[PDB]
This record gives sequence, C-alpha cells and structure tokens, in this order.
Amino acid sequence: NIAVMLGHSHDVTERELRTLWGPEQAAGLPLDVNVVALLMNRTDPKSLITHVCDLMSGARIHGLVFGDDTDQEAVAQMLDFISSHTFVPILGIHGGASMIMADKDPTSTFFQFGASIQQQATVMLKIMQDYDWHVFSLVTTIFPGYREFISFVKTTVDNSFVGWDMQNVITLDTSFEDAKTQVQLKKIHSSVILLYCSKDEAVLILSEARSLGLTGYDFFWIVPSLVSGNTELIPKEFPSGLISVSYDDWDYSLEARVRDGIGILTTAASSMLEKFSYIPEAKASCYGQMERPEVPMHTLHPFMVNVTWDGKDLSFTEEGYQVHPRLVVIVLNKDREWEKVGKWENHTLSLRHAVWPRYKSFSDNHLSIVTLEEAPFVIVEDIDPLTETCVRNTVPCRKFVKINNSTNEGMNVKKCCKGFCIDILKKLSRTVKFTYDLYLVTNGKHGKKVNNVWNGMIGEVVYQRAVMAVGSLTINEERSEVVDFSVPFVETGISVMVSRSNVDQVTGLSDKKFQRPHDYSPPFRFGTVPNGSTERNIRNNYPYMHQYMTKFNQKGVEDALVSLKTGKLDAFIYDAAVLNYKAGRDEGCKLVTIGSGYIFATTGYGIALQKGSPWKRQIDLALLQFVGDGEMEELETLWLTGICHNEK
Amino acid sequence: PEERITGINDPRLRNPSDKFIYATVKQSSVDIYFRR
Repeated sequence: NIAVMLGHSHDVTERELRTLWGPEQAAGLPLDVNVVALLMNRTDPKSLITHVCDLMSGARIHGLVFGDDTDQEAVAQMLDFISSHTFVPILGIHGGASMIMADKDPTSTFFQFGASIQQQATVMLKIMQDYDWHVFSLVTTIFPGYREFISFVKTTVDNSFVGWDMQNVITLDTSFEDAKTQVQLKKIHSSVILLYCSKDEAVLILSEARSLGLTGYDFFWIVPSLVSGNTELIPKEFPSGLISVSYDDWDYSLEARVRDGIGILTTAASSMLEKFSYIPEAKASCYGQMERPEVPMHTLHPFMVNVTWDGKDLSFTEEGYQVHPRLVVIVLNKDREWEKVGKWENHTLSLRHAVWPRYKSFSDNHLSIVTLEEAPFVIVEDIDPLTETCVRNTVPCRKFVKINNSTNEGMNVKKCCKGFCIDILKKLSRTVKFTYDLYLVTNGKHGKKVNNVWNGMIGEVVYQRAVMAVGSLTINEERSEVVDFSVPFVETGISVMVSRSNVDQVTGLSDKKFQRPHDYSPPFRFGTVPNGSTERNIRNNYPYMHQYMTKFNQKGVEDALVSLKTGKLDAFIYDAAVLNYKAGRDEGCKLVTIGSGYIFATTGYGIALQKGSPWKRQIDLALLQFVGDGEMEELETLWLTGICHNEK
Repeated sequence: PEERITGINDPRLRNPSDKFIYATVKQSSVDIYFRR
C-alpha cells in the first residue's frame, strides 16, 4: 500500500534511495504494506488524472503523499477534487501542494500542512508587540481574503488588554493613478506599516511609496508571505530590510517530510485496526464512476486528527491547519538575500536579535546608559512571569547573565529595574527626548584609581563604553577631571553611625578616640568598604586611622549592619545620605548617627558624561530648572523620607 | 496612647509594615482602585 509520487523536476536527489525503510523502522504496526514509489514529470490535468487513476488500480487500501515543485495554484484544488471523488486520503508537501486553500468540501479527505493566514497574523502581532510598537496602519489592496484578513486583525487587536493603537486603514482599490492613492499615502504618518498585496501589486505600491519618503531609516514593512516566492527572487526595487514570515525549508528537509508522512499513515492504520480491527479497500475503479453511493466504512477522518509520531506531535484540525507549524521569520539582507532570525517553535518566538540592526533602507538620540544597583538609588527586581512585563513603571535594564564554572559567558537577560535615579533619568528623557539602552554593569564596583585603571561605571566612561553613567556617583577631584561630571543635586558626605540603642557631645573627627589610631582602650571600628568614597577621602585627608583598621572592612552594607547590630564594635564611617536614610527607615530606629549630620566634607553626588559630550550645558540647565520647580523635594519625600524623621 | 494612621499616605501605613496587614475582603470594588 501507500504510494508516493515524485519525478524530480529540480531536486534529482531521489531514485530508489527515496524508497528506503519507512514503516519498518521500530514501528509495531506491521501488515501487508509496502513503500511503493513513483516518478513523474510536469503536471497537466489529463496526465495527473490518468496517473492517479492508474495508481488506484493497486492502491486498494493505500494513500498518496504527492508533492510538487511549481507555483500553479490550481494543483491543490485538483488534488482536492481527486481526493473527494476517490475516498483516498492524501497530503501535500512542497510548492504547489503547499499553499493552503480556504474551504474544502466535507466529503473530502486531504490535509496539506501549510499555515493559515490567521496564524501568520497572530505571529506578526506577537513579534510587533514584543518590540513594543503598537501604533500601525493597514494599507492593503483588493485581493481575495483581504476582508477576512482585515476583520481577523481587528478582532484580534480588540480582544486583549495591551492597548494597540488602531488607525489609518487604507484599502485603495482604484488602480494607482488618481488622487485617492496620493492622499491615502500622504495621510499615514506612523513608523509601522503593514501591507498585504499580490506580488507585482506590492512591488508597484512600494515603488510609488518610496517617492513619498515613507521608506526612510525609521519605517517597517511586515508584508505577509505574498512577496516571498520559494527562493531569493526578491524584486530589484525591493529596497532592503523587509520583515517577513514564511514556511521553513532549511530546518526541515523533504527526506524527513516523507518519513513523517509515512509514519502518520502507519499510525493512522494502527489506530484504525485498534478501533475497528479491519481495514477494507476501495480499489473498485477510478473510471466508470457514479455507480455507488456513500459508504462510511473506514474513513480516516477520525483516525488522524490526534495522531503523533515518535513523541513528536503534528496533529491536524478541521482544515489543513497543523496546530504546530514550523513558521520562520526572515529579513531582507544587505546583499539582497533572506536572513533567519527566530523560529516559531513554541508559543514563544525565541528571537536572536536583542536590538534591531537598523537596516539601510535604500542603496538618532538613542544611547547606552550604564549603571548598577546600589542603595535606595538603583534597585534590581526580577521580571514577572505572570502577565509578562516589568510591572507597570519599572524599566527593562538587561543584565549580563552571570553564571559559574566555565559557562559564565551568559547572554543579556532582561530585568525590571528602578530606584532613586531612574525617575530622574526618565524625567530628563521627557524634557530632552532621548532613548536608552540601559544594561547592568558587572565588572567590579563604582570605581577607583587602582593600578591606573578604572573598573566599573567610570571605566567605561574612560574606555568608550558608556557616554553616560548616571547613578550613585560621588563627586571627587580625580573623578571629575577624567569624567565630565555635573552640578550636585543631593548633599552627601561622611558621617559616623553608632548602634547605641542599648545629646551628641563630639561630632566629627576631632577627638582622642578617632584622630589617634592608638591609645584609648576598647576596640573601636573604622569600617569602610573598599572601592568607595569614604576610604579614598580618609586616606587623602587623614591617612592615619586607615592603617589601624585596614583589616576591618565589612563585605557589604547588609553584613555591615549585621555586625553593627551584633555587638563587636559600634562605629561606621559611611555616606551621610545612605546612613540618614537607614536611620530614618530602620526597624524601630534603634541605631543612630553621631551629631546632627556634621558631614566631614559635603561634596554631594554628580552625574557622569563623556569627555566633551555635546549635552553637558543642557543637562545642567535641566537640572537647575528642576531644582527650581519644587519637584525633587517630592521625589525625596516619596523615596528617601523616613518614618522617624519627624519623631524625636 | 492612640496613634492610629491619619490618612492612607501616613508613612507608617504608606510604607510597608508587619504588625497588622491591610484587608480588602474578596478583592472587589477596592482592587479596581488599587490597581488603578
């Protein structure tokens, strides 16, 4: 049984090698079956009818897995008709028997495994929302399926809560010479354009549209299949960078498609024998028909719809829809070819490009801001699997995924990131209209002049890797010279904090217990974490107590607070702002700070910039303006405001 | 001796706490404003 017809119009990789194994494999469904094959040539209705009828003389309980190579549309329909008035289930594989036809007669049995237009639209909406573009137009032309295309697009848009902006629906159908086309082309002003036409119609529309200027450096066209052919036969007037989706042929070879078809037929036969214990034949006659009415004996219709193979499942449904098609997304190459980015395998796209390459259309403020999390200034939060997004206001800063062992070379995984500086950055973006490429830096810490090389933040600023490095930077003499800093916006300094919860007297470093590293009696503390402002300032100003407490630095700040609570020494020379926030927002406000914020040197914080960057004056203007308009007070009252600040 | 929160924006109430936890009851007619 089961016969396969071919003939190698282009791919002559066949002969008897194609008729190899098949149902034997490891399948436990043996019976009087074979793997009979046949070769042919270019198809004409008389020749095709005669050949299939002749094969019906022996294919008594068999089927056909025919495939073609041309682009004649009627081939699928003729196959459907033959399947209808012969009762022999068949499938389609390549080219001609690959474009899915809309409706089939119920008294028919064949299922080509292409992909529905609605599936294409769903995948396209998924990729568009993944890049967060939302606003788009729907220019099209008159062609069959355009109406259902439009209606399905609208209904899918409306039935979700992500908020697509629907506008500029254009359905020009009056040739391409009158003023209606001109005004319709002029009216659209968005950056995302979705087209739907038929081959030469699309190329003519694009040739008209390029003369208007909608084909600049910030526009997209996501044409659905249509102008894709079956090769790299793109028209010469197709400029570049055309986003498209199509059926896969490079990750799926015909040598495996035939195997899958054979397995599906065998599994269906096994299911029929397990449910009916007998499979009849229909080898009466091809010609001389209209001699018998319907006979529902062993129809394959209920025996295929939920059939898997070797674990892999590709069960169909109703029409030729295979539920799980292997759609692939491609882009136009610079050398007029098709790329391969992402593959629709699961409901997730699994794309390859983190950002868009900005393809040259025909033959500017987005920058890379670099910062890391620290203090109540930048806060790291994990992404939310439920209703996948970064909550409501957190921005997607993409950390360099860190691992252990030799596999530490991770990718750039997304994260939800906020803090006390992200709001300032976003309001500056509002007033300046500059985008971002924020990503976490993991190479060190804030940075210091160690071995004449800066690691983390400022190092990028001195190594052409971060034009801006906003965050929790501290203004210093050596850092400002090498990194273009800004006017301070908050007051910061050095403060001494004591856990004396178990009057200020001496405030500062003018005492016999702090200035003198020796004498006194009890073991005191000068805990200062490395790579920071406190240690550098201490060693620059008074390099005497640092040597006494060189082997006393805590690992971080949480363990520092733990050691402060766990009484071994009650002293910490830290930042005035961080210590004040911690004391204000402490558990019961137990530990306190010596003095009324007598900072050793109130230098404050600064905003990083590149050397000679063209934005410093505007940055200062915006900073002073926002200092004027009583809003950073609101920011401080929202984030750094304590609970015991008013309490005495 | 009574220091109950005066207004939702009270820093004791606005900032998260652990003594008593706010109750919305069935998550309806209030959850809409809370998500708002």
